[PDB]
Amino acid sequence: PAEAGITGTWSDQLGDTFIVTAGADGALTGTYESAVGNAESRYVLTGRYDSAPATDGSGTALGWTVAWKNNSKNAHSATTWSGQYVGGADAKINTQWLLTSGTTNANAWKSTLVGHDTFTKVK
Amino acid sequence: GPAEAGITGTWSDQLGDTFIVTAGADGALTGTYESAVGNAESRYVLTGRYDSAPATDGSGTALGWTVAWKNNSKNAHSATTWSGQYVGGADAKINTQWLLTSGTTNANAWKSTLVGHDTFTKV
Amino acid sequence: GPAEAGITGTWSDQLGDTFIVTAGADGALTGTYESAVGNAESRYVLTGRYDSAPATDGSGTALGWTVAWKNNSKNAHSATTWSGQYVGGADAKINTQWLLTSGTTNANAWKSTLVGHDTFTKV
Amino acid sequence: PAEAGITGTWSDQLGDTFIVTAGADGALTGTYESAVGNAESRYVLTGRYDSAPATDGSGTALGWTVAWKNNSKNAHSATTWSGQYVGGADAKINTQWLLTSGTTNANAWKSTLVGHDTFTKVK
Ligand SMILES: N=C1N[C@H]2[C@H](CS[C@H]2CCCCC(=O)NCCCCCC(=O)O)N1
Ligand SMILES: N=C1N[C@H]2[C@H](CS[C@H]2CCCCC(=O)NCCCCCC(=O)O)N1
Ligand SMILES: N=C1N[C@H]2[C@H](CS[C@H]2CCCCC(=O)NCCCCCC(=O)O)N1
Ligand SMILES: N=C1N[C@H]2[C@H](CS[C@H]2CCCCC(=O)NCCCCCC(=O)O)N1
Repeated sequence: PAEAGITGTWSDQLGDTFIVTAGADGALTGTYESAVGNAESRYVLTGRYDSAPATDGSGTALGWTVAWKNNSKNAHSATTWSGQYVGGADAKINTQWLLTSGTTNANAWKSTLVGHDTFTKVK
Repeated sequence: GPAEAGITGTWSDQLGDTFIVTAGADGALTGTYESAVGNAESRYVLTGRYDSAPATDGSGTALGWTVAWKNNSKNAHSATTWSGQYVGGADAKINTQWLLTSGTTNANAWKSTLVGHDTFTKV
Repeated sequence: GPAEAGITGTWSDQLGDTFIVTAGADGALTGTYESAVGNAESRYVLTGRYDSAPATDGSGTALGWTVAWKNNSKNAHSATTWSGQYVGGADAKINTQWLLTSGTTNANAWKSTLVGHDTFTKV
Repeated sequence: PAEAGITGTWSDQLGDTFIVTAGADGALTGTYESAVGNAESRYVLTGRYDSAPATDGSGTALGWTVAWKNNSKNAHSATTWSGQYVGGADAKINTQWLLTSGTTNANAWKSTLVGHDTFTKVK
């Protein structure tokens, strides 16, 4: 059920569009379109989920990555989201993320932002 | 190009993990991860993304990947994402931070996500 | 000034914690924290710092604080830091992210640190 | 042992100067002088540590905060370090940190940097 549950189009508090397909044994593939930052149009994403989650009430662990390069822009950075899908009537994907920019070693202390996103399904 | 040649290969870290990765197809990472520690045995699939046209000013090459800790023999109901950068030169490294989320009930979500850092060196 | 008046008070969060803090002396935070979850009972000492001359452009007021989880009742061999910002207005909040580090052996340091987020609202 | 262990002058891989005093029941007080960022001269720090750590080889949990305002500069930000002191012939304080800048709510996604610092004692 997690495969059909995860598969679809999602948004979050920032108003992004996250389109993903969950494959039968753990793949995530899709596109991300960002409301903020140095971004336009869609970016490829790929990731993995637990395709046989626990049946005790726990969420389904998952993660995915976007590198912020597409055919028209390159922000020299990549974001990974790590979180869990919680199904039901008001399904959500609750995540934390790490956004690393390419930097010189001297500037590596300011390479990585951290935050959180909650996604809700729109389709 | 040099980002693909630099990232592709077999990498280890201080914990003695084995990270086998190919970078190609204009931004895809694919490969397997074997964890020396934790609730893990043998290889797990990884997928991720990298910047396939990084800056040439001395900055590293941003990248990220995910492992869901389920394979054919074991399932730890969790996923790790690494977000970081590849830095070439005489001691080439992939410098990362990571988020490890376990599937939890809502009551236990506050304790769902570990954070840390890994530096990989090429074998 | 308004940062002191805004931050000083009693606050709670989504878990039902009680955070009692005074902001004064040009940047000090002092008070007590009572945790609704985890290996914790009764009040713990907190100390921290805040920006006592924040910008006036609409941005929040940066702050952070620490609790070591030892008091006269219990010791959980761990400490949490919250780093975030106070945002005034109708619906004033302190928006934070946190790192909870437990004492571990070196070998187990990869499991030492949980990460998450808390939003505090004034009671 | 943790009090004498922690108290002193420390540096890290960036070349900072961290001067701290650990009090018998858990206080940390001192100053921080930064090699990087929008910073000059000393800043106040305060934090907390576990004053009765485990004796099984585990580290001593601690954390502290700096708000980046002193008599001559204000970077409208605060960093919290969360980590553990490990004693012996190679004593270190191993940390992760969160650096939050005051932002508008629209820019909160880019308010918080994450990283790690390892301190070693100079005196
Ligand atoms: N849903 C989310 N949107 C934002 C966060 C994490 S991913 C981010 C959007 C990123 C778009 C691409 C981008 O602007 N990358 C460059 C970031 C440079 C940040 C420099 C900094 O201010 O420290 N969460
Ligand atoms: N190279 C690394 N090895 C470890 C860190 C992040 S990935 C991790 C190995 C994870 C193996 C799978 C596994 O044990 N997952 C379940 C973790 C449950 C942790 C619960 C807790 O201690 O909060 N970095
Ligand atoms: N408001 C919050 N409450 C919880 C989070 C971070 S602080 C935490 C409460 C911590 C209470 C003290 C405590 O239980 N310390 C030991 C933590 C052991 C977690 C071990 C693990 O599951 O990896 N946010
Ligand atoms: N030892 C360390 N030094 C750096 C890291 C975390 S604390 C940091 C030094 C911070 C100095 C004050 C300062 O520049 N604050 C403003 C930071 C704005 C970052 C904006 C961005 O690039 O996203 N660790």
